[PDB]
Amino acid sequence: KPHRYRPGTVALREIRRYQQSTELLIRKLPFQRLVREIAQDFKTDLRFQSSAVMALQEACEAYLVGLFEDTNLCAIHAKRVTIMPKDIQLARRIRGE
Amino acid sequence: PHRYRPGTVALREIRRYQQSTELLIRKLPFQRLVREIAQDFKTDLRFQSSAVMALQEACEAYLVGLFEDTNLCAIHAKRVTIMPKDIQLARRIRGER
Amino acid sequence: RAKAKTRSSRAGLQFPVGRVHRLLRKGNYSERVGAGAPVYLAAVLEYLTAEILELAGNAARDNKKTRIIPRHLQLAIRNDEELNKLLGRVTIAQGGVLPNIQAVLLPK
Amino acid sequence: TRSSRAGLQFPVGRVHRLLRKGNYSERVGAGAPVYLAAVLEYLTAEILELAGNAARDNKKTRIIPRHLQLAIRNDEELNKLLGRVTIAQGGVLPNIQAVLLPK
Amino acid sequence: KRSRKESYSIYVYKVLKQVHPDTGISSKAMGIMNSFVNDIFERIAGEASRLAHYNKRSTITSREIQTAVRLLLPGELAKHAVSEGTKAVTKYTSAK
Amino acid sequence: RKESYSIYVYKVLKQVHPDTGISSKAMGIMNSFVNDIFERIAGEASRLAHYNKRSTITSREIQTAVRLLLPGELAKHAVSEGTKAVTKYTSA
Amino acid sequence: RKVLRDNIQGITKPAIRRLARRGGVKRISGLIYEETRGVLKVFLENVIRDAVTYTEHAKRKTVTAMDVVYALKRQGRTLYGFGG
Amino acid sequence: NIQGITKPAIRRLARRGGVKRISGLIYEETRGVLKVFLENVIRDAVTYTEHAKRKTVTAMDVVYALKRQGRTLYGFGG
DNA sequence: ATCAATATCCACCTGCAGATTCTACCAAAAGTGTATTTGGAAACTGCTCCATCAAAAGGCATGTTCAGCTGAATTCAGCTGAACATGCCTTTTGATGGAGCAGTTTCCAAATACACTTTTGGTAGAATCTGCAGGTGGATATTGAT
DNA sequence: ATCAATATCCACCTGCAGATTCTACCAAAAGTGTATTTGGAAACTGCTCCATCAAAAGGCATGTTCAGCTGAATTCAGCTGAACATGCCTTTTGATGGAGCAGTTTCCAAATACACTTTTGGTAGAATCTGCAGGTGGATATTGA
Ligand SMILES: [Cl-]
Ligand SMILES: [Cl-]
Ligand SMILES: [Cl-]
Ligand SMILES: [Cl-]
Ligand SMILES: [Mn+2]
Ligand SMILES: [Mn+2]
Ligand SMILES: [Mn+2]
Ligand SMILES: [Mn+2]
Ligand SMILES: [Mn+2]
Ligand SMILES: [Mn+2]
Ligand SMILES: [Mn+2]
Ligand SMILES: [Mn+2]
Ligand SMILES: [Mn+2]
Ligand SMILES: [Mn+2]
Ligand SMILES: [Mn+2]
Repeated sequence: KPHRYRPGTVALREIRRYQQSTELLIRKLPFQRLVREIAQDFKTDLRFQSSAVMALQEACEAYLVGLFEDTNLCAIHAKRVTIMPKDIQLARRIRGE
Repeated sequence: PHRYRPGTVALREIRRYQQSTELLIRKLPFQRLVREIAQDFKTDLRFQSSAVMALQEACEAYLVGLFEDTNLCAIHAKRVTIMPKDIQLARRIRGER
Repeated sequence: RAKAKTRSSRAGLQFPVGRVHRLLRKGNYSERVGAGAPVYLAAVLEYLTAEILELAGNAARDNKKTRIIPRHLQLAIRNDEELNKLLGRVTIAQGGVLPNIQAVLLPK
Repeated sequence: TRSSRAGLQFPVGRVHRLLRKGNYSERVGAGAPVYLAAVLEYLTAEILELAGNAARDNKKTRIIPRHLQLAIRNDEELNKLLGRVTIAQGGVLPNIQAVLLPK
Repeated sequence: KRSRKESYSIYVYKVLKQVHPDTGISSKAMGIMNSFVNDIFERIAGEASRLAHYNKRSTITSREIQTAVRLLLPGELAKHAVSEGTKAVTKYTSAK
Repeated sequence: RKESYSIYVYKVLKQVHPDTGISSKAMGIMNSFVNDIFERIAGEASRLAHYNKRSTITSREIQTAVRLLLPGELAKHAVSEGTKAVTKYTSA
Repeated sequence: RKVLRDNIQGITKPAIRRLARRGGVKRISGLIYEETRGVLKVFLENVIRDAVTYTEHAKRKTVTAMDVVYALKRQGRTLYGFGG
Repeated sequence: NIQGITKPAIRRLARRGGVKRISGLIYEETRGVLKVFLENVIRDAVTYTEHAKRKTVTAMDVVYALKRQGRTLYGFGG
């Protein structure tokens, strides 16, 4: 009237949503171009198998999702609920990266 | 009567201990501990003078390296005092838990 | 030559005792290969896939599906303390993650 | 010998016998024991060149394990190649987080 | 122009019917399984290789695969695998 | 007995610091080093040949193995030192 | 064909946020989206470099999913589902 | 026995680790981590000992256990 | 920073002890020159796969407005962990003895690698078969203004 | 402690994309007979490893006395969700042209396999330095004032 959900409610809706699914959260075409950009910047006239670009997105999204989990722990240990660059660098550092 | 502010001695110890390489655990107490832990896997085992030291060596590098990270977390939590939470946070992001 | 039983049958296994015996010699793991290694190694391979499929198949049950899929394989892996330890560094394509939120994050 | 021919101080021959015997492939090229030998020698000189510096830096002529530790840890590139390696009696590089300093 | 490339699918599916008779397996899921099997087969033989080598022993026996498995697999998982292998081996020597 | 690259490290030592000396404990660090690198490189060349169906490890492998393991700049010098080592060899 | 540049900005704010969700993240500071692309760039950079190193060595022009699988394995970041 | 690893020894370690102030619960928290570490490594080492049919654990068993536990040790053979 | 009194810490020798570096000689490689053997680099070529392209729909990325409630700045005080002077029992030394036990080695029977021949279990495709994905529709179950 | 606006639920549908069931051919297990080879069973055997004895001198365990830090309260400025409107860029479809794998055959250049004969790297045993561990003396870094 106009009805509106409160800050955090929808976020939690999405967390619960994406944890029950397993589809790639990053858009395809946009990701293929990034793969081609970087590769091409190491060697040229390179072709990519359909599934090669896919074996990368799977690994990439599985890395970040897993990194955001660690990052979350650091924020929560910082008595916060909002993740920040600060936490990613601490996770990666502890991770030995 | 002369006294030092709490922390002053600490830093002195930190600096001293980052210059030396000697093993920081008493040999015997440790060699006694090793024989025990290992005693529950096989019986009456002998130990090379070098096997016991290999462990002590590897072991002390694990804790030192683990206190390093633990400290980053304590500091990340805007504290200066490490606590089990920090050791717990570190070992987890590391994948050991 | 009379009847020729397969080494797997002689072993009582479903996995290929012959194929494995072969994958070994051409893998360059050592110069020679005892006849009981491919057998013993095929026996462990089968037991493990049997353990994983059992939980996976249970995963599929707990969700009205009758065909295992990646997501099911993952739920089994991340829920069995054991497999999870055995494959903590393995990432399963199309598997997703275990539903789990930190408490501090839920509302009052 | 093959090493004097290759011009290396490292046992090309011995390296060859180790490759063939450590189950790595059925055959082994003639140059591989030479190449790998050269590669093992380069990285060796590099570390020693740095550990030697580190000893001198400390007013010493004999390189101990501590010198190999300071030599490696203080090099971004050897560090990256040995990050998962621990040098016995190496100790750690001196480093104290700012916040921990007085005043 | 053959091209044929092996796979463990035939054996996974057999074992599947044994545990869950009423259940089928999607292709992508069988894909994960093969990877899983080659993975472990690699971990175990690799360890085996290393073990036989550490002992100036030129052969990988049922005794190697057995240690490889104890070093590789944790607790129960290991205790059962070790049984299945022994059982399978003695059954094979009995020429059974 | 118990052979070790020990004697060669000393030689190489002398070329860079002919005035310096090394400790028995430091010498052990240098062998564990050579063996490690030796394993990781031998290892990848082993794998490389297997992915491609080849049955012989050759300088080609050893070099791609080096590329894959040694950090950026360190890898180059090594690729060099290694390509040189073979040239001088094949020639005479 | 056409010059490829700035494709990292292709990994949009929406997409990343989504990944944090799966990762169980509730609130995201404004600075995290860019620190993410950074991390993401390095990750791909390292995996591709090795994938490609495996291609150049096999004398190919086409990077295979096997190249990528072998590259991830080296990174101690193993993948299942493309092994074949 | 694990109580053999003294408080000051743990303090000394953390010092090398750059730790200024230590909470009182760290000590018992450290010993468990210490034990789990040693249980994991010894179990692997003794599995090589037992495999090589010997009654003595050698630095080489420790070195191989550590190598495969991802704790490569330079200085005792390999 | 001042003025002073602790302790701490940095330096320039000093002098043995203990690792080290340098000798003196022997098996186990490492080299050689033959004698095949064969792995995999060319030389096309069949033919999957990939890079392009056009096209119409609409599923999402983009910006912007609003303001809830989160992160960061402050003030505070109970009380936890540091700095110490104290007192002692247990870890560090260290020759010595005694002997378990890694190695060494020596055979030899069981266990394997070879080789040349068959003999089927698999795999690449036709063919038939059916979970369930994507659509609806209630009916519940969850939020949040009041 | 309601009620209204959504979001979630989960039971029913229905043929399509994606299985799983035959079907056909070999690539590769399984078959026998040889020609080494492995690596255990007894014997020993020097050599590291426990166990002793037994003290000395530390360190480690204790009990005080605060200096400081950590964690609890309070605020509030404004960063960062939730919602909404607009419309762009990805999706999904359906071929197409070769770019470049994967395959099939030829042929050395190069590797393995023996046999025979240099050399070298590894032992023990001398044969000596590099520094540790300790003294003084002298500025320093600290904490009270
Ligand atoms: Cl930040
Ligand atoms: Cl805590
Ligand atoms: Cl070669
Ligand atoms: Cl066997
Ligand atoms: Mn069942
Ligand atoms: Mn051939
Ligand atoms: Mn406001
Ligand atoms: Mn707050
Ligand atoms: Mn005896
Ligand atoms: Mn058949
Ligand atoms: Mn549905
Ligand atoms: Mn007070
Ligand atoms: Mn062409
Ligand atoms: Mn000599
Ligand atoms: Mn001194």
